[PDB]
Amino acid sequence: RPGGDTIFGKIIRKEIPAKIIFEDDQCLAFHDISPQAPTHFLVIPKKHISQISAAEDADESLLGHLMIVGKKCAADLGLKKGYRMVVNEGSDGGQSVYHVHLHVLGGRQMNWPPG
Amino acid sequence: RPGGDTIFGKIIRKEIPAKIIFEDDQCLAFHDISPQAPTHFLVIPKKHISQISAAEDADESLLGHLMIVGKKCAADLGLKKGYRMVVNEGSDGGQSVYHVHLHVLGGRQMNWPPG
Ligand SMILES: OC[C@H]1O[C@@H](O)[C@H](O)[C@@H]1O
Ligand SMILES: OC[C@H]1O[C@@H](O)[C@H](O)[C@@H]1O
Repeated sequence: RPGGDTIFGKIIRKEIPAKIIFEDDQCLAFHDISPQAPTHFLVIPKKHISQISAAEDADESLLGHLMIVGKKCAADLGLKKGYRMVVNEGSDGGQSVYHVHLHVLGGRQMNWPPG
Repeated sequence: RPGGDTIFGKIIRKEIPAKIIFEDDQCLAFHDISPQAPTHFLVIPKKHISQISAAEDADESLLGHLMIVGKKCAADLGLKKGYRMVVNEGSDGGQSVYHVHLHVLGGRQMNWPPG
């Protein structure tokens, strides 16, 4: 609209406040309001891609860019002992917002299975 | 060596067998020998990147490519109700092999937290 019609679109357009960590021309990172670890933030693309299953071949760089920004923000937030990155797709994956988002969690030992 | 010096390097060079799903000029996907869901496979880059924290800006496309291949393989393996993609970094993240790898799990309801 630009930014999509989900709550993420409101965050991107600054219609509703968020604890934004970093922002560039392609994405934005902000803290998850329901953290599952001491540090839990999300990196979302400004381009609205509803689900990872709908991403096209041309979205390759953009998707890779979310992971680069994620590792940079994780280092900046002091997650030197490690972290886990997660992308949820659909019902079975637990996707709650239909705008592609990358979860980054750390600050504690992450267990296995990953859910 | 090419392909790295971890077991992944042996798989890439076909020195040890694996249940390979797909392979292109940049990556390879194969089933995880210790599945945590009905469908659990990995997509690994042929270029040896030890950890996601060490990936450079130029590895952006390659990292994005692992996710595109992942969603394509997930659809091909019949994971139409969803899945979860996971990248583990370091001790806290549970990274067991020092070669960047993307986990794709589905075929069951994935829970939250993701570990
Ligand atoms: O799945 C989207 C995520 O965004 C956050 O706003 C929620 O807590 C959820 O974890
Ligand atoms: O972390 C690397 C993964 O590769 C598989 O070989 C192991 O079971 C493990 O889950």
